[PDB]
Amino acid sequence: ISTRKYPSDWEE
Amino acid sequence: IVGGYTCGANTVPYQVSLNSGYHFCGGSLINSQWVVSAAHCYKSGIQVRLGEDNINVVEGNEQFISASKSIVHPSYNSNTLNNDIMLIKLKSAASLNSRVASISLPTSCASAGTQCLISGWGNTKSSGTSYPDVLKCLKAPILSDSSCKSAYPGQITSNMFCAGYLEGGKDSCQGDSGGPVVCSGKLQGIVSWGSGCAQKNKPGVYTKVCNYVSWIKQTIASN
Ligand SMILES: [Ca+2]
Repeated sequence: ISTRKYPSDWEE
Repeated sequence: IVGGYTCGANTVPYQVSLNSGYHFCGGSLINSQWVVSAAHCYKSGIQVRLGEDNINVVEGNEQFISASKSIVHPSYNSNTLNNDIMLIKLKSAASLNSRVASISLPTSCASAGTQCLISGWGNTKSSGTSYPDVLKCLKAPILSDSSCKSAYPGQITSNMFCAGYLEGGKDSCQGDSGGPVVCSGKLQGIVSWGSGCAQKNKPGVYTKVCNYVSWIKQTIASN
């Protein structure tokens, strides 16, 4: 599962 | 969007950009005061940017409106991604016009094999990164439930569907989250997740909007 928010889900 | 094409300015007039000093997610305008996006796109202080094509240049048709309310589904789960839907209320109503227009909600769920239009400002590479200035578009089919579950064993709930191409090369990607999957002129999906982007046997996974139409209307009526 990798969400598709920019730049990434984890990066925020 | 990987493997897509340049939509053309304001050809997807329900597409919005959610902005926090940078584009981070898409969304879909469903009436003059409300946007549908993904719950995992929630953040305070969002500015909704409507009428966009080139998100880095002022072209003249933009409306920038702050979010006044954000309402994540009550049963959203950030681990499983189940119920990955959010409603954003605009501080003031958008001025609807040829470049800023609502998308209709579904009256029934869509079927496997129906070609849908997916759009956004997300990454255009399956390996590495290339972020576009202008809106990108992709035509992709809804996959069968059984193929979707085979691709992501144990992870597909009744509130998700897969769309795309099992050979790879054509998919949504980071920066597309929250944006629309439109089929037969209705909003059937919200960009949610996948393993990588545009990888073989790893199709995009989308929130199944038809399961939430009563919740959406009830939430709009009461907020
Ligand atoms: Ca612009």
